[PDB]
Amino acid sequence: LIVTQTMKGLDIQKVAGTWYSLAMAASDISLLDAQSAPLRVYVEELKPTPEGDLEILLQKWENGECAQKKIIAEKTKIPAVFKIDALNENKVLVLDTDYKKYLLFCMENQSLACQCLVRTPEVDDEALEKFDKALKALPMHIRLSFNPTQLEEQCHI
Amino acid sequence: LIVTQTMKGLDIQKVAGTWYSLAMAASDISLLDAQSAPLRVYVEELKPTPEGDLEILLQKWENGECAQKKIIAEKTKIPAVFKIDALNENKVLVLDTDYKKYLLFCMENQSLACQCLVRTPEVDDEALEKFDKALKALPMHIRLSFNPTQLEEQCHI
Ligand SMILES: CCCCCCCCCCCCOS(=O)(=O)O
Ligand SMILES: CCCCCCCCCCCCOS(=O)(=O)O
Repeated sequence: LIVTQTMKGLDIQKVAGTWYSLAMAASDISLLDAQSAPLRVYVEELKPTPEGDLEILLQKWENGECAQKKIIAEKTKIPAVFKIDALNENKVLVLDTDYKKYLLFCMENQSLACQCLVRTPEVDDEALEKFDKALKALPMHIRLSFNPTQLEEQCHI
Repeated sequence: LIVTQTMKGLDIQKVAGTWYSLAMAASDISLLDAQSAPLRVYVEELKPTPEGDLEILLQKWENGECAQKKIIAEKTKIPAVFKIDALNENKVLVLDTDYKKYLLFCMENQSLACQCLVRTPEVDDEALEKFDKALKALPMHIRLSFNPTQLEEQCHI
C-alpha cells in the first residue's frame, strides 16, 4: 500500500448520485499533465449496485475528443476498498466522505492518483482543506484544481 | 496587483548563481500543463548586473526539444520587483529568500505563475512549506513538483 487513510463505516449505497471532480493529484506528472493523460478522469456519477459493487460513469479525453466511459469497481472484504479489472488490477480507496458534500478517494496500482469529489459545481474550501491534509502524507508531484465554469463543461474545458 | 508578498531588504547581488526550479504553480492549468506550456520554465542561473538589472538563464521546451534561453529583467523603484520587456511587459516579484537555500518568486501580467527555487538538487520540505503558505493567498489551479533525478536533467526530463 501507499495510502493508509480509508474511511471507517462507509455506507457505499449513500455515495450514489452526482459528483464533480473538483481537484486531482498524482504521484507523477505524466499521470495528469496532458488532456489525454492516463488518470485525467472526470467523475460524472456513481451507481452502487445491490451486491455492493460500484459502477462509475466518467469522462476522458481520448480521441482528440471528450469520451464517455462506464467502468466497474468490484467490492473487496474491506468496505472502503474496491478493485477495477484492468490488465493489472487497480485498487480504489475511499479515504473520507460525508455523503452530502464531499468525497475523497485515491487510485493506486508504484503510482497513485487521488481526487476531491463534490456534490455541487462550487469551490468547497473546506473539502479542499481535507483533501490537502490527506495528501501531505503522500508523494504527489502534480495537483490540478477546477473552477465552477469548467465543472459544467465536458472534460472541464 | 495580485501578489502582495514581496521581500523587504532584498540584496539582488546575493541571488547570483545556481538555482533549481523545485516547484511551480500557476493560476491557470494551460500555463503549466504541457511540456511546451508558456510558463513552464526551468531556472538555471541568475546574473544580477552592476546597475541592478537581472539576467536570467533558463530552459524551455519549444521546438519539440529543450531550448536554452537568456532573458533580461529590468529593475524598478521597488527592489523586489523587476520587469521583462515582452509584448506586454511582465512583472517579476521576489516574495522571499534566504540567499543560501531558497528563493520564492512570482510572475504576473489576469494570470500568474510562481516558483520555489533552491540552491541544491534536493527536496527542501521547509522551502516547500514557505512556498505553499505564500500561495494559499493566491488563486492557483496547477501545481508541479520535481524530484532530485529530474532536477539534474535538461528540462526536468
Ligand atoms: C468511490 C470513488 C469512486 C472511484 C472514482 C473513479 C475511479 C476511476 C478509475 C479510472 C481508471 C482509468 O479509467 S479508464 O476507463 O479511462 O481507463
Ligand atoms: C528573482 C527571480 C528571477 C525570475 C526568474 C525567471 C522569470 C522568467 C520569466 C519567463 C517568461 C517567459 O520566458 S520565455 O523566454 O520562454 O518567453
